[PDB]
Amino acid sequence: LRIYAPLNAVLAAPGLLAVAALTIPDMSGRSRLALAALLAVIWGAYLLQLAATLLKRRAGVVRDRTPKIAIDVLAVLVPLAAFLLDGSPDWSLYCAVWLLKPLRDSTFFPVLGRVLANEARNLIGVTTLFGVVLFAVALAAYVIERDIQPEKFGSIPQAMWWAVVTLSTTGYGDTIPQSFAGRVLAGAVMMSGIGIFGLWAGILATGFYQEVRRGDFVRNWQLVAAVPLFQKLGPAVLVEIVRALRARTVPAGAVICRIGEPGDRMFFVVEGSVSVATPNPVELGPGAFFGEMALISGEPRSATVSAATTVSLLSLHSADFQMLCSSSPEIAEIFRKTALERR
Amino acid sequence: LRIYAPLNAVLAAPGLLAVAALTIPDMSGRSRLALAALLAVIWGAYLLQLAATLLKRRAGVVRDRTPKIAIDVLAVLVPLAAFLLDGSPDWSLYCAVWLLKPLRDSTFFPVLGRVLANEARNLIGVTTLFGVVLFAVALAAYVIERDIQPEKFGSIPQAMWWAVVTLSTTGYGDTIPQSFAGRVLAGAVMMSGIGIFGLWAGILATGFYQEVRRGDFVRNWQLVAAVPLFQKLGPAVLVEIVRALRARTVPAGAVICRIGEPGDRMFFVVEGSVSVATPNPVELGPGAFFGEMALISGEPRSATVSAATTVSLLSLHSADFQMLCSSSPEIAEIFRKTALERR
Amino acid sequence: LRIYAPLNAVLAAPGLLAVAALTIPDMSGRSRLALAALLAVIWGAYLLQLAATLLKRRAGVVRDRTPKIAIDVLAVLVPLAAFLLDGSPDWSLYCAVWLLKPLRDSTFFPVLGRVLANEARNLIGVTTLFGVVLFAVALAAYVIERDIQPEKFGSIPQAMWWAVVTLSTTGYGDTIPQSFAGRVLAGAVMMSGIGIFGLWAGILATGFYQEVRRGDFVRNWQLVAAVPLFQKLGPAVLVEIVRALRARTVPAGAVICRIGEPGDRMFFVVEGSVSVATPNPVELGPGAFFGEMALISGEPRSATVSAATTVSLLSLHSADFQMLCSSSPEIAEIFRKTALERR
Amino acid sequence: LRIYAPLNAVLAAPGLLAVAALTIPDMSGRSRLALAALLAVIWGAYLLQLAATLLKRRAGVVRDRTPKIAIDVLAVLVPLAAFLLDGSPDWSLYCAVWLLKPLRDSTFFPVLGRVLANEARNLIGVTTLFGVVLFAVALAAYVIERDIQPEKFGSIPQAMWWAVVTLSTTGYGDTIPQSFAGRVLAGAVMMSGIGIFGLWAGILATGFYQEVRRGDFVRNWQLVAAVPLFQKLGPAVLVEIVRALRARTVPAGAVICRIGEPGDRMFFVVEGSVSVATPNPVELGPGAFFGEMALISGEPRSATVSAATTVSLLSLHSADFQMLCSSSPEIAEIFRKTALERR
Ligand SMILES: [K+]
Ligand SMILES: [K+]
Repeated sequence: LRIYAPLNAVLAAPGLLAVAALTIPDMSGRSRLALAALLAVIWGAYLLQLAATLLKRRAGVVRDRTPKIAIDVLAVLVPLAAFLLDGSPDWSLYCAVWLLKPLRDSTFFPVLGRVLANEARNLIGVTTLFGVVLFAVALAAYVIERDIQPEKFGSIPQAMWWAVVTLSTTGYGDTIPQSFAGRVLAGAVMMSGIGIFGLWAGILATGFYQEVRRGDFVRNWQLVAAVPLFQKLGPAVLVEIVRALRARTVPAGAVICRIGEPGDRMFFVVEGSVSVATPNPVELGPGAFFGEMALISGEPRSATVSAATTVSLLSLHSADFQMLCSSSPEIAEIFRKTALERR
Repeated sequence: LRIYAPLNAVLAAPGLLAVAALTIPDMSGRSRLALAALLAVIWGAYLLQLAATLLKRRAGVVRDRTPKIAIDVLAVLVPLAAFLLDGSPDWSLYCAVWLLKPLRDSTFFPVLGRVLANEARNLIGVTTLFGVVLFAVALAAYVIERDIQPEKFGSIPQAMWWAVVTLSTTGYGDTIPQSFAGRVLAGAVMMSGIGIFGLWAGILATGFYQEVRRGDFVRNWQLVAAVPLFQKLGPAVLVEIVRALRARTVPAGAVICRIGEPGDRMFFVVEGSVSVATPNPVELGPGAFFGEMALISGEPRSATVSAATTVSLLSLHSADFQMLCSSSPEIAEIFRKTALERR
Repeated sequence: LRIYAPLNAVLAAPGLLAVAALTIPDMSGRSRLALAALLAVIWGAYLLQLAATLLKRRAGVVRDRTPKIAIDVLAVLVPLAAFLLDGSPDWSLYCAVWLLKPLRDSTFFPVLGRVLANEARNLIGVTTLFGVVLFAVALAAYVIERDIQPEKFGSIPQAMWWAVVTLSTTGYGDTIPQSFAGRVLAGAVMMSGIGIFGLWAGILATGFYQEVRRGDFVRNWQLVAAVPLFQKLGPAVLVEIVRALRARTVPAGAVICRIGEPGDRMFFVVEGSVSVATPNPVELGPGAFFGEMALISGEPRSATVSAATTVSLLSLHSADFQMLCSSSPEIAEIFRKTALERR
Repeated sequence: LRIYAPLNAVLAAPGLLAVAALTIPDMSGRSRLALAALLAVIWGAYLLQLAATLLKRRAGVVRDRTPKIAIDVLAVLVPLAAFLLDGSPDWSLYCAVWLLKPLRDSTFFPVLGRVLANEARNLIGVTTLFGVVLFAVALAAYVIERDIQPEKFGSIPQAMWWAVVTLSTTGYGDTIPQSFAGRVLAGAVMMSGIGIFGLWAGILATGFYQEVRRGDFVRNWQLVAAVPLFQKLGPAVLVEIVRALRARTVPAGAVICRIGEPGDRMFFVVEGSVSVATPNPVELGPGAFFGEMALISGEPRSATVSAATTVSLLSLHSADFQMLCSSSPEIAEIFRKTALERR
């Protein structure tokens, strides 16, 4: 459960959608006027936020903002530009820029700079290769049907379009090769689809792997640091655990694990506190662990564990947990007894 | 060989299909009445099953059912609602809900709960990014062709449809850019398909991996526990073997390994018993192993080994088997001699 | 280079294609008769081969053929059945069965039996789930547009067809949703493609991995056995090398490594012999290794190494080679001196 | 940042594009003449380059070129052939061959020779199976609709085209099965899309993995060698680091890491030198390392580090860095103090 946990992400989305509702031709005066003024108000809310950021050079503990401020700058300045420069009806186009804000929430863009950054001698090379296949296809298609269909295969651009249709396996159905050689050639084109199709995917494979891997220094190094338990484990041991550990922040008054809900892992608390729906309500603070009972005996959730407040939790798999227990029998002993304490 | 192994899975399917046959317009009086009454009978069968579950809070050994009961409840109550409230012909729609039942047999949903559960700060961000890309394309396409085709590109929704067609690589062929800039733009869209296309796939990569991984605590920890052989092996050693071990339940009188069929692995028996088609018919119970002869000597199946009854088997790869043998020479010695025993 | 190495594979192919040339309607008497008679002759050649296999239960080295014989049986009996039963022109359809021969050459079916065999409690579950989504889409699409287009959406199967078109991202262009609800629904359908799309691919990921892995017992256990060099290395060490080692057979008089071609790996000879184009032509037999010079000094191929005859070779990567050298300094010393011998 | 880093790659591309600009039918006298002459000049530039290469058999440090020269030979000779033999307007087709030049800049073709080289006994087998499935569909589709649509399903090649459309999930929309059996069959065809579609992708999975892996002998062995730091680490330790290490060449006067930009890794310098925007400008030569401060304390880039000149850099991830530090506490000590030196 994730309700009110991300206050900033939740509010922006409706504003983003309003841009589309407005952009409809032949709309009545009553709706269009209201919607148009709304963007000005949304723009103003962002404008207010900007002043706080522009004016303020303090963040508290740790933060860095050069690439990020620029995104914010473009987002607010553009709507302003359209409003002032354009007295005309079509300035709503400029309001599209809010699309950029979602870039900020995600892990991938800062990481991508780097994904793109260390593997592009090969990555660009593959895309350039792609341009080549497309061009070759345009040439091959043009030569075969130019006499029969001056209208359809009249020019290279027309043939290239057919390739666009065929190449990504979209196909329109408006243009087809009447001739035998043409269909056989298509058989080769159909096969070339194999190489092309693979391209779309190999790229994401690396970006996503690295993106998850990065959470390891913050969430699995600094975050783990909170749990004193991890101190006895070796550097080599930690990395395996580090890839394994995962993170979320559960909102207050919500339930992390329902009572009796199958429990095949345990949760560690980094920040915030949780409450255990037990004979003796137990509040767990940072560095604490729960649901270990579930692993030691194999039974579901011991108690409904509810995050009293927004709390950051780490989870350990039964496979991983066993590794912890074998490494440190004394620690395993601690979980067994602590578990008794929870129930 | 899987025949009568899953008694519940086999029966539900015909009922599921019948919902579609009924939903055909302009059907004759004779057939439609009969098929319509069938749903009431199937509904009743489920109703009977529900009473057993609702009424009974007892199971056998260990079981947990909160998320699951709700599914069953919705599946039966809805058909009821349609039958009573609606005397009208179109109540067959309500019978669709049986599609929910298949969710229950699979490993994916409870695990998915977790897959979605610990990786969605990034996952949602990706989908949100996607909504944005679709929107940008709608705007871009509309601006270029509005004057030429008021009929086709007259409005954003119309442009958005083209994007739907192009984006997933489906393409209808009823709409196409007539202008040079439009086709060039399509070239970027064609490329943007690369990122989009990857989205569909990255998500499944993690869920499926985790789903197989999960079988490890039950099938590869508790299940292995049955074989006394695994006790010597270290915690570190077990995980590699654990990922490697796989499971099924072979039904009675069926053949697990046809005699002379190639034997490149061995089978371990957790539950049930098996029979070996040899000079001395041998019945193997839980914790027992067979086919080892095949591995020690490299030979095909020693005997037709048939499951006398429904039996749960674990199998070990030749690569993995060697690891077992190297770790414990005495165990390797045992398998060689046991193997003599089987033949 | 692969030319005459696979004699059986080369010959079957032309015959396989001939089935299609014959099937074309309104062909002249002169050509059609000739092609028709050819199948009878090809059938006869296979018939001769069958008698050899049926009559003979001898192999002379080690072999197993129950599942395989059945394929051969069906392939020959069917053409026979059509020839005798049908004096009619359309018996060429029966000749299609030769397509089964290709299954025999490949690694995948015997393995697939097994891939399907230990993972289907989950794989079937996913496919059945897929049927459910398809059905749900048919229902949702039908209800929305039945009044407007009784001709297009008049029935469930008409709607189902649209689903087939949309679902695999094929899209014909003939049918589209005019209504607002329909296009928005399409947005969900567009997203549902994510799950559908990954399905096609997740399955192949497992079979192909396993298929390559399997060559390890034959090629990387028994095959390695030939090289005395591998004897010193530990069971744990061998598996890493075993995944790494790869195999082919290079035909006689051909070049394995053209002289001065880059040499970033070395080759081991299991069967057959090779010749080294050097000051002292050197013939290497089984258990021998070459191109080690290339790794020790980093230089390209030392000499043109050509297989005098059909030879089976294993190759070791530079990363892997270093591991071999670090494990056994004495062995590394041997490769350096042997290398001097080659040059 | 990559600007003037690749001088040869940058210039060739415009020439490649001009081939398409010329090939447009019904163009004016003024433009077509000029563009046509440009190819002759570009051809001449390449001709000039070839003479240097043909004439010169010496490079500098270390090089090889048999397969590569042939590519260059074909590229230059063909345009010449068209120029001399063809006085006619359509000799621009011959200019397409420049597409080959991009093959040279990439990792994949030499590696592909090898990817194709050790795994094609299986890869060809997969494709052959594919050709067969296509044929089976042609036969199946023809038989069902031949009487109803003699014009559409009149012949096998007409049916085969439908298969081309359906199989790659392109679909034109011009041809559809009217009959019930045909649509049901399509459901199986739709599902067969699972296997086919995955084909396009499994191939790239291995080539790409190997392609990145190869950079390890040059970049991660030779690159490792420049840094004296890597000498202490064990052979087993190096491979994990080797896969992890990545490379690029940042051009002169550009910024490697912007000041204050986040610093979650460090950079090692193999060739060239860098300058640190610090109190005491520091120039780092080969074997040197920077950004370690960022890792030791976790803070962003210490100083703007700019490559004074074209410089080749290696980077170490925080997870990997910790491994380095744990293996050699004294080295960790060195980085902490060196880091102080940088700031
Ligand atoms: K399509
Ligand atoms: K189409």
